[PDB]
This record gives sequence, C-alpha cells and structure tokens, in this order.
Amino acid sequence: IENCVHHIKRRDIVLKWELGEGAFGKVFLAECHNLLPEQDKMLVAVKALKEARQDFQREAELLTMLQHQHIVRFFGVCTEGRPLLMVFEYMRHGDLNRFLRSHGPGGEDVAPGPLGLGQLLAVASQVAAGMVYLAGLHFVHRDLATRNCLVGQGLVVKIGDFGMSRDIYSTDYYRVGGRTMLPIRWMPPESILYRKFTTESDVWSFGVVLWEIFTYGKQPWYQLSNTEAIDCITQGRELERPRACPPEVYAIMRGCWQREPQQRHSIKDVHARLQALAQAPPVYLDVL
Ligand SMILES: CC(C)(C)c1ccc(C(=O)Nc2cc(-c3ccccc3)nn2-c2ccccc2)cc1
Repeated sequence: IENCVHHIKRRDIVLKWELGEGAFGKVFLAECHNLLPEQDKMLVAVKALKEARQDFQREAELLTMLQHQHIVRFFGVCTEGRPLLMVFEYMRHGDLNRFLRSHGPGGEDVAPGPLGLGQLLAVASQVAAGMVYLAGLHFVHRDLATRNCLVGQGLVVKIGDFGMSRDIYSTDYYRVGGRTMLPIRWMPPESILYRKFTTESDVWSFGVVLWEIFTYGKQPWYQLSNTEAIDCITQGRELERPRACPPEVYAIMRGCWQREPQQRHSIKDVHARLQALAQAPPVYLDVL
C-alpha cells in the first residue's frame, strides 16, 4: 500500500491445508485447475482475507503489475465467493530465513552440510536481481529481509510474502506504541530517526539481507535488545563480518551501509558484483 487483474473461479481452487496464519489472514496450499496450459492441475499458495475490500483491489492491481523472474508470481484473485482470495505461486522450500537455517550450523536441491560459498552467492544475487527490478519501477519495499523471500524448486529465490511476517517472526519487529511494528534491525539511521523510506533505505536493508545469508539466517544484532539495537544503528555501528563471508562480499555490505543515503552504491552495482562472483569458476571462488 505504500507505493490487468486475472480472476479465478472458486470451483477451480481446491484448498488442501493451511500453511500459516495471522491477524489479517490465513494462507493455504490448494490445487488450482485450468490455471496454466501445460499443467491441467497445479499447486498454489492461497491468501484468504479475514474480511479491507478496497485495499484488496488496490494491492491486487499492484501485485499483477510487479512480475519478474525473481518476484513471487501472482496468478490472480478469486472474488466470486467470500472470503476473497489472492493466488500465488507455491514455493516448496518456504521462506528464505527458514531455508538458510535448515542448511547452516542432503536432498533434491541441495547438498548435505552448510551451503557452500557459491550457493550463498546465487541466493544473494537473485534477491539483488529482484530489488533491481523493484528499484527500476521505483517501488519501495520497506520490509526487505530473508523472511520476506521464498525458495522454490532448483533453489530459485524470489522476493515476496503473504503479509504474515509480523505474526510468524514477531521478534524481528519492535512494537513502537500501538499496532505499528517496525523491522528496526533491518532499517538505516534515516528510517529510525527521521522515518524516511526510499530506494536507498532498501539498499541498506539488502546489505542486512546479505549478512543474514552469510550467517545462515541469524537475526541481525541478536545480542541486543530492541532499544540497544536502535542505539547501535543510530550511533553508526556496522554489523561484523560473518565467518562464512570473505572480504570482497563484506565490502559489498559496507557500500550498502554508508551512513549517508547518496553515498550508498546502487542496487544495479550490488547485483552486478554478486552475479559475477556467483557465476565465477570454482578456481576463482576457492581463493576468495
Ligand atoms: C516483492 C513484492 C512486490 C512481490 C511484494 C512487495 C511488498 C509486499 C507487501 O507489502 N506485503 C505485505 C505486507 C503486509 C503487512 C501486513 C500487516 C502489517 C504490515 C504489513 N501485508 N502484505 C501483503 C498484503 C497482501 C498480499 C501480500 C502481502 C508484498 C509483495
């Protein structure tokens, strides 16, 4: 809400079970029939609105607008019978924070043990690609963090969420008075102090996403309370270099974390550097 529509017949959606819950809705896994030509049956994630209606139409418009190779695919809505539904792509590894933790200190998509440096960089690059697209359309996320990315088959990583991160990951937010919940640990000085949010508050957040990736999904400033974390951020402390993170990747983080918004590197450059590294041969990466 800070920044055409496909429609799906209720009968074509068959709910299977709940994936998660919140204050403003529930998410289910469902079979969707006649959605794509190739697949006559297919799995999808369905967001059910608690039941509001105006916001829904507006959000649905924007979600349909924002479609990219690294943005969670939105198929359309179901406005036939209440409750209103939003239909998204099903991403089988769930959110990126959960995926990182479950492969940190085997299977179909990933090797045993912690994810190697090349895997971590591929993840980083895809999220960066996603924010390039968003910056290019001049969309400000406001809550970029690994919990708001999803991991699919073949370790495809895409930006997107179902609006329940405040409920599932409540410790990642600071309740400031009543009903406002801020992802302070992911926010730069200008958002905490002045309450400004821009493309460059998002680069900062990406920098913190990069730290999350390289710490296997650990919470930023985990050693601190919320007030202590606000103190450190506003006073200008930068997160330390993760053990798994080599100097050159850490240098990418710091460019995201320049205190002054204009001195931060553009997302396009962050991506270009991370892609290169992700697409670099084992001989070059083994030496990083
Ligand atoms: C990356 C894309 C463009 C796909 C994107 C960007 C932003 C959001 C988003 O803004 N999500 C989001 C936050 C809350 C939210 C709820 C309560 C309090 C504070 C924030 N709801 N939603 C939500 C609502 C309807 C559908 C899906 C997500 C999603 C995707």
